Amino acid sequence: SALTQPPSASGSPGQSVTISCTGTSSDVGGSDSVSWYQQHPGKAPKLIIYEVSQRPSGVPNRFSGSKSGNTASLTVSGLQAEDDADYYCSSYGGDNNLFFGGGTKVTVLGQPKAAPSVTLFPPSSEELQANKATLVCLISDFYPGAVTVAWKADSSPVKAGVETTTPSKQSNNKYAASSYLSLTPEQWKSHRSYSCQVTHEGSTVEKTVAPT
Amino acid sequence: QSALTQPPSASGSPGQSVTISCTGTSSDVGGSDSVSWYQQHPGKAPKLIIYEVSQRPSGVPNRFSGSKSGNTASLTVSGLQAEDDADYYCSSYGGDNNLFFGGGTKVTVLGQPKAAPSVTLFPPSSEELQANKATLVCLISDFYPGAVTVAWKADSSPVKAGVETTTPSKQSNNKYAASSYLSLTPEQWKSHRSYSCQVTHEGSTVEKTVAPT
Ligand SMILES: CC[C@]1(c2ccccc2)CCN(c2cc(C)n(CCN3CC4(CCN(c5nccn6cncc56)CC4)NC3=O)c(=O)c2)C1
Repeated sequence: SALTQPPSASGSPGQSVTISCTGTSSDVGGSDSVSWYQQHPGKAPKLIIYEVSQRPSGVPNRFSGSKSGNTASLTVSGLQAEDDADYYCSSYGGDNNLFFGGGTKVTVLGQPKAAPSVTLFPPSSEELQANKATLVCLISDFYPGAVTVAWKADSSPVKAGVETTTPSKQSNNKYAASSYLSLTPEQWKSHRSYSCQVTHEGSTVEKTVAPT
Repeated sequence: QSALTQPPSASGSPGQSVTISCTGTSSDVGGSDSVSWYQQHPGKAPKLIIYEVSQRPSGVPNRFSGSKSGNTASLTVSGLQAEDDADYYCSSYGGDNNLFFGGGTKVTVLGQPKAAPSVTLFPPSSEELQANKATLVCLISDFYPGAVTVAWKADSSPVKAGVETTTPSKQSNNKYAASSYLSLTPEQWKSHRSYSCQVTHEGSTVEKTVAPT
């Protein structure tokens, strides 16, 4: 996305959260045109801040917007249950364009936080004999149910062939998901290693495997 | 602040067209050409697909056409593809810096192709065994529709404890994926001749088997 938002934030009821929205001098830093939008999953989004700091009618004053340089910030004071939602920012850009952030998932904690268990599996022998070298990164027992996964070939980001499942609540009431990277046997055997990077509650865990 | 009016649902078969409407008032949809449309796959960031009533941003296929008559904007999606199955929202700026949104239309692409799961069973990784853990993962991908049941075997016998299977989720190929993981101790893993994962989808079952080495 043109603007950078942290993928997630959290707080317990009554706490405050600040989520950021970083651009460049030619968009976020070039005018006072930042807006913020709130979306509960599967419902229409809602404008909650415009022109950096302005609340539309009916938006409570615990939502506030500010800006400094090329970073805009939304602060939600006194978190309430209804504040659990995804939040997007936007700014006017260059050449009559509109730039959006990628969204921050705000969780109002409903249970204790729990860091993921991460396990990275190299290609199984059966799939290698079938000309497939899919890797799986298993991520379990975490809360909140927000996680961002990145893969690396050696040290280079890998975007192609990545899929990650939507975290789902398991029998222990914590979340699990899997990310799998669809590699050919040639790709697997010819790199020094591949890594799975799991960020949760702003903490990027990394696991690495290599051919044996 | 009033919503714009969108039908909650619309549908079409692959290759077919669908037109969905967005009715506002004279001071929003009817008052200027600032009507936008957004596509959103459940659980994902949306994508603006139309701005200024009719303009597609870069990368939006020309299968998406926007128009307006009076207070009603319309989106037509031609040549429906599986990837078009999504929620579609409209918006319009009005006066007083207000931005109005429709409630969303879920467009269903009917009759999408059935697909059997690709099932890949992974034995415990070296790292986790050194950490005194022997979790197995059965990756189940590229199936459709998105219902699956999973059963595990220790040698030939059913496993009744330690199984978790994630809720199937639709991936970028518009087919579902899930993982089942069996949380064994290294002792349980080493004390059996093999472990198997059986996936059942639309009455057909696929079984994979792994063993210590
Ligand atoms: C307003 C309600 C939002 C919403 C939230 C929840 C559900 C539904 C909608 C808030 C978050 N929204 C996003 C959020 C995101 C991430 N992306 C994708 C990222 N992109 C696409 C783009 C590309 C350039 N472009 C334009 N090209 C030419 C001329 N234009 C004039 N105006 C724009 C352009 C379109 C926008 N810029 C940008 O950063 C979106 O598209 C829209 C829309």
